[PDB]
Amino acid sequence: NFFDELRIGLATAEDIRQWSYGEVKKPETINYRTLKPEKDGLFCEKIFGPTRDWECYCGKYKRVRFKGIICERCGVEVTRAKVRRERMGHIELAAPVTHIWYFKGVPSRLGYLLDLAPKDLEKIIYFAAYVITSVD
Amino acid sequence: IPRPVKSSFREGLTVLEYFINTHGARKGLADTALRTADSGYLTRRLVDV
Amino acid sequence: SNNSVPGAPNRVSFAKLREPLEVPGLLDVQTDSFEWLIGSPRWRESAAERGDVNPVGGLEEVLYELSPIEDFSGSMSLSFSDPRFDDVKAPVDECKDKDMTYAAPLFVTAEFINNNTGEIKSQTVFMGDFPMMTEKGTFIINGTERVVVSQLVRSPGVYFDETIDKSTDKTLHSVKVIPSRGAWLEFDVDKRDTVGVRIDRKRRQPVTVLLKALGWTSEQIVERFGFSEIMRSTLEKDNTVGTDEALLDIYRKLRPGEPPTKESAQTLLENLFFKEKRYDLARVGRYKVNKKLGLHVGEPITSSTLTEEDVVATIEYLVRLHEGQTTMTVPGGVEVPVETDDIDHFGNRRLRTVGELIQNQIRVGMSRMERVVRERMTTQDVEAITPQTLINIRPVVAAIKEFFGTSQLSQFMDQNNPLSGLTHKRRLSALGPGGLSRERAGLEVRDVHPSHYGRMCPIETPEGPNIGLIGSLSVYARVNPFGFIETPYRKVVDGVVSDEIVYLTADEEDRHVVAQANSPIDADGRFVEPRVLVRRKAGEVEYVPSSEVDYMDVSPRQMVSVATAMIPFLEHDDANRALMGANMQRQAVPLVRSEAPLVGTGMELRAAIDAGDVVVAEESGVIEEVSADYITVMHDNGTRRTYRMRKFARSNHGTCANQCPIVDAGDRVEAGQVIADGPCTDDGEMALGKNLLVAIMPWEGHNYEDAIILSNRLVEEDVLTSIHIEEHEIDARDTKLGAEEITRDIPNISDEVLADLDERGIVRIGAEVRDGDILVGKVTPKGETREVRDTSLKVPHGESGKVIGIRVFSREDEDELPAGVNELVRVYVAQKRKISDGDKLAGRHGNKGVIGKILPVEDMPFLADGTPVDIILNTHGVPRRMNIGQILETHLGWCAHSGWKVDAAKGVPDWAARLPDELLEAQPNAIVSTPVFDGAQEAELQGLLSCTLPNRDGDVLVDADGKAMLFDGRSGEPFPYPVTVGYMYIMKLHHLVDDKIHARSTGPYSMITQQPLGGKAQFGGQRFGEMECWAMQAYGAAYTLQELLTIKSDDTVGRVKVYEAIVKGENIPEPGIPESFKVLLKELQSLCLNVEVLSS
Amino acid sequence: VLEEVIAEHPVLLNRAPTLHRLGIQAFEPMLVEGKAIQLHPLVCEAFNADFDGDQMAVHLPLSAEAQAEARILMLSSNNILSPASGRPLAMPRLDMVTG
Amino acid sequence: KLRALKRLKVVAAFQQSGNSPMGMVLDAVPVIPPELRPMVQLDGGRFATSDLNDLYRRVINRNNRLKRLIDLGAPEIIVNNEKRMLQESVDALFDNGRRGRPVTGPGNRPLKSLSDLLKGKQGRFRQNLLGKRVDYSGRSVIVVGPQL
Amino acid sequence: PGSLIDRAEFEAENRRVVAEGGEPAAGRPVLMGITKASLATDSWLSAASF
DNA sequence: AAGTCTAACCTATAGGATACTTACAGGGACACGGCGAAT
RNA sequence: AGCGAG
DNA sequence: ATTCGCCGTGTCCCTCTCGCTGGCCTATAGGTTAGACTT
Ligand SMILES: [Zn+2]
Repeated sequence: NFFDELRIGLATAEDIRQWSYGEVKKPETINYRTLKPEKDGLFCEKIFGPTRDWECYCGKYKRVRFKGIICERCGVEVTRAKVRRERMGHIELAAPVTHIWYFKGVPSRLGYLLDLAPKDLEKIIYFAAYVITSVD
Repeated sequence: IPRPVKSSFREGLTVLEYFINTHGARKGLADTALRTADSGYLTRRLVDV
Repeated sequence: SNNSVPGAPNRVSFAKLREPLEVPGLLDVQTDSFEWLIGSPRWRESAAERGDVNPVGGLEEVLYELSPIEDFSGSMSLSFSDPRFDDVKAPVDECKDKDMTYAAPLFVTAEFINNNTGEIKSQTVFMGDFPMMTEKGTFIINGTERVVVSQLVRSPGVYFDETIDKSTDKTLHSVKVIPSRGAWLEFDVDKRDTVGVRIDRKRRQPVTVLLKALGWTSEQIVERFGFSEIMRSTLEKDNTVGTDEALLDIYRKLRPGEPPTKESAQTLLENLFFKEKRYDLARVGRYKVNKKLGLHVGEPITSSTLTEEDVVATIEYLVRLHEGQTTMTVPGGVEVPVETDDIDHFGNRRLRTVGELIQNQIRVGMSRMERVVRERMTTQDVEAITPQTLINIRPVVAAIKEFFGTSQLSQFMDQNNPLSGLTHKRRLSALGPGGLSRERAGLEVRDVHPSHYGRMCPIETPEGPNIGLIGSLSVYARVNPFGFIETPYRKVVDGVVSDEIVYLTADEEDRHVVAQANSPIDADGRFVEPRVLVRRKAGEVEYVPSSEVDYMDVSPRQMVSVATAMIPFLEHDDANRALMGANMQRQAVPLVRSEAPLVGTGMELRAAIDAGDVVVAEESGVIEEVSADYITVMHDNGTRRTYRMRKFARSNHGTCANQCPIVDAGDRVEAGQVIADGPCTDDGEMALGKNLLVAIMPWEGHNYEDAIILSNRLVEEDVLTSIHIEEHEIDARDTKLGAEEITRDIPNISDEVLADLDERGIVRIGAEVRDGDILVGKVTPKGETREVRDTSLKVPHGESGKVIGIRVFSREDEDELPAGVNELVRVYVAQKRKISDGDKLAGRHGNKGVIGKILPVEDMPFLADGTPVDIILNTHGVPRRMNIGQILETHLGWCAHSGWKVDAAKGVPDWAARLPDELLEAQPNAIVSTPVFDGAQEAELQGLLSCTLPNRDGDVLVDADGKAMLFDGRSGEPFPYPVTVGYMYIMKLHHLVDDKIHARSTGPYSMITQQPLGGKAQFGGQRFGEMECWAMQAYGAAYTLQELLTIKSDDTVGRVKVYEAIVKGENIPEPGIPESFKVLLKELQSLCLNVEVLSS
Repeated sequence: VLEEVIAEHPVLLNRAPTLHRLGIQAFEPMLVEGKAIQLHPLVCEAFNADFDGDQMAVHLPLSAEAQAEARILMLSSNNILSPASGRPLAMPRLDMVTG
Repeated sequence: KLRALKRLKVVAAFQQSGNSPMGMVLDAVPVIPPELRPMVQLDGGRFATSDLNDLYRRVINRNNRLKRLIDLGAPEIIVNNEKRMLQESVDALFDNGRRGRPVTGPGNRPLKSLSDLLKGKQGRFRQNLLGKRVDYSGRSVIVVGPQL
Repeated sequence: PGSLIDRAEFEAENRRVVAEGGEPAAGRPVLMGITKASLATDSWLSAASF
């Protein structure tokens, strides 16, 4: 244990995709019958990790000797079952979205930074009025 | 209550006097219940400061 | 007295006065209300006796209100009528056993009518399996037993409240109109002379806009009111002209974004308030507003919704209240005083009982029904539809299914007594859906409003976070059809207390002047003392001339519930100790003897009989056959009846429910006689505990700070002992890998552990079981990695006892089971739990305490003739607790145990003058009664104690002071001063240590965070919360705190390593980083807050 | 063997609410029959406990540092004075005062 | 002056430090790992997940629909509607009840969002960090031990 | 001007700014409430958990 | 026994043409905004 | 939803 | 009409701890997957 600082700060999208071990695409959690997480779903093993220690989706890898190797057909890294607790996912938004806290929390930090007002910001962001990015 | 109670608990209260005493008993209990929480919160704030 | 019970024991009473009215059918509040819902013929007869003009039950009401359904076109209609109920599908016991819900099919005549051509379509439609109230007032849902607790709510109506504003020190009056499922509406009078019209809580409006919206011209308003300055000021300052303009403003305010238009405005106003679709202040509400304003004479009420005359009546009443008139004479209506009603007063707080609750659930279900059918009529073509097609039961039944299960009032029946079951009924729960909550419940709503006298129990309320929110009905209290709580009263007419028991509500009781229950009636109905204690309108207590009095209470103890009414010498206990004692009388566990109390009140009998435990003779007859299982009685005319007895049936809280017959083959049983004892009954009387010989000395400190010492005799003789029955169930299911099957063929295991199991793999009936033993062997399809692993039901840790009974359900038996369940097994294990040190005991005065030590019989104080004291109580808990009632209790108890004889050598002693005959003498162990608020006076008790018959020899152990000479059993020399000895009734409370003790060393862990679980049902730990952590920080103990928060609970790697170190004996390693901190870090990161760590 | 591995092994007794510093106190445990934690009456005022159904929690300090903390810092006999104002708490009270 | 002081605080927070404000508007949203977002069968093998799955699923649904819509090419009205939906859904995900209406699952119960796991008692901080259940522990009722 | 700062760092800043161009900031004691004192701390973990 | 060798099953995609057009407490505190004198 | 200790 | 100084009203986070009990309809191409013989 070597702790000295917790420097919290704004996380840019670059950092968000930096943490992510993969990218969940579809909203598929678990198969209907075999009870297995889907591929590219909210639980996909390749993204977060194997749900069983020393296994993979297709299961051709079961021994411990080849630890730290990701399979071919299913592409699951052979690691501990507990590694899912740590590896984090991410999702790419088609259009940008505003963090609720900075927008709505009183006083509106976004509005104060941009000199705008709370109801005005509510109007622009939620598609109720237009705003001019710039003009020459 | 300006009656007020004149019968000792040894001598035995009559009905209305008991009904009158009930007000004080119940309000004491409710006040204790709420004041315990108020005291707990004050203690937390003092400990954090 | 007589007791009017064909088999009650001749329990003598100290009552100095007669009871004009016997106690009602204490379960009346439940049975009568539910029968009103059903519309049973007995309810019809009662209504004919009490309102024959409008006999109509709850279901008929909801059907009539719903019917006739009409589509927007109106070319066709639907209607309902004639709600009929079939016989109950299965008998009560059967449904309780086989998980069936005791219910009756409900059928209704549905009629679909075509208006464009003229047709009818009559059908008998099945509207679900309506649950049915059993004979004891308890519903049976899914086998379990449940009780619908009566709710308390604020009656819909009109409320004028006055408040003093500190800004300028002025009193403003505001009205509030509460409909039932309507739209809120308020009139306010602020600092200025502006009359508010806040509608749907919106930003205030003037008055003139509304009046003009209702068609009242400015001339009409001015001429109707030529005196009130405030309202002419409002008219001038309304700055609005025109009914059309007023409607425009109202529409713009109430409908932002909508292009206003006058026809839409008027229609919207009428729909919102006046049309009977969204504003339906119920018949109670219309009654209330009519009384408050006196609009109509006491005619039958059918215009439930509001009216223009009503709102203008409210406006004029409010303004005149601001002016301060004494009374208002509304146009074309009865005059009434101008008064401000108070919300807590019971004249405006109604009792929404079981009938109304289920009625509301049916109403909402039927409303959704109406919605879906109205949707259906558009899609379906005309002439191609039949009432069967129109009706889809899914809403209604769902509501019922969703109400009985998963609701705040369909409370799980609590019965570890009969008294707990009884008192769970007659319970007024101020909290629940549509009612207030704990967060919003301030000190004002929880007090005892002086109108509670007789309509609620001022003493009996819970101690937890519910003080005053959950009361109980008084003994004599009755429920008006409107939901108000009536109380009986005797009408005195110029100094002659008469015998017409007239039931008054809160408001009527406030109107008249009511005298106390105990007063010097001179054997003829006239008073002796010139002035008596008397209640007035607002609960004030004073003296009033005797001739003025017009009402007197039926009897004292009219203001106590069933539970509190059994506390002897209640008139000497401070209200808090009486509250606690009345609470814990509902907790006493049923023993195996249940001796009748040696001192009690008149309620020990009726309560028991009303609790329904004791089998009661349905009709008078002659006994033929008596057996423990059942009793067969010859009826007086040829026929016979057999009553089957429930032996060792589990109670809802794990206590036994034995019933024992108390009649022989030759006895003649009268109608209504008590035939068999219940769990806690003794020849009919309520026997919650035992009479134990108590001393009130502080004995060697073992009874220090409320602790109680017991003789080992109570263990040897088995005076205190309960039979706690448990219920363990396992089911074998079908999985993908195979089908579960219970059998002896368990995976690898020694033959020493299959001895108990029978050929079925379940434990043989009667075989003792202990912690770690197998009850039902079970092997779970192992599949891929024996074809089965091990999953047998093992009795949890700390349990033991004999196997009462085994119930089996099998798919091959075509029995109902959940899908995929091949089999289900229920095992009953019952333990005869003795009295153990640490367990809680308590009397009927909240003199609670644990059993600090169970001394051997020898080394306990004994009286002159070697009678050991069976219990000792600390003396430093009588005075300060202000519950000396228990001392008088034990004094009278000694007098009852020894027996007395007043010597009439010279007439009768003066102190015994008021004493009735049959009390001047009494044999030893002669049970007596001291009613609640009138009873054994101090002088009478002293005189009784002065002459007690010697027990065996010419030796009176107890002097006239009630104190004896106790011989120290530990050393031998007598205690240098006397001791207060007597016979006190105490009961075993259901807080037994064997259910409390718990330890954990390594048990299950949660999965979101790896901290230990919490709870005795699991292993769990003990929450080392925040205040404890502050204590540890204060001590400066850092390592102990660190290991209490890191390795003991959270460090996923730390736990195994420290356990290994302890077992192998190495040093305990250094703690790591809590996992829950890692989870916090990950959550913060998943919140797009880049929370990073570094040490460099 | 149990009676031997328990000697000189303190345990922390706690009573919720832990209003003040004395709510947690380390005692030497001794084996007792029955099912209830025997508590020395003197410490009652420290815990504010009254034997009328009160429940109390036992925690086990494991590490040698923790056992030292229990024996020295938090032992019952080392804490006779209230941290509030120095008024003693483990003094004769109630029954003992009358005696 | 006061408004200037407040806005100066807000802006100088970014200015003095190296943290630029561009990180306030999100192009990619992170997904808390699965075990902090359980999906486990229980009782009769009935799976019983948490509420975050519904919120994440709603965000994903809105996102996929929006991507498709942009690809096909739709009038600005519908794409604006989908963007608004995604916005309010990300708001509910990050903080339910903070804006619009509390997204209520079955039973009209507001679904727990990631923020909810912080606020109040039930949040992480006051419940599982400043006080935790512990092993090697027990409890029982107490009795006076005067021979002690 | 008007932002609350602890006394020690206030004096340290005054001493530092006195060197290399003297513009000594002149402050005034303020009596905060306990809750605000808890929030206006140098650590965001305690304030976050409070 | 995996390695082929054989033979199914299951599911993302897509496709059918009367008509039908706007849902369903309380308290303290701060920030966003009424009312009045001055330039 | 009910309850025990303060 | 803007400035500055007052009031006034609306919307939101917080008020003890620890236990226990129970409760629609197909059509089709491509992916996927069951079973079986073998040296
Ligand atoms: Zn693989």
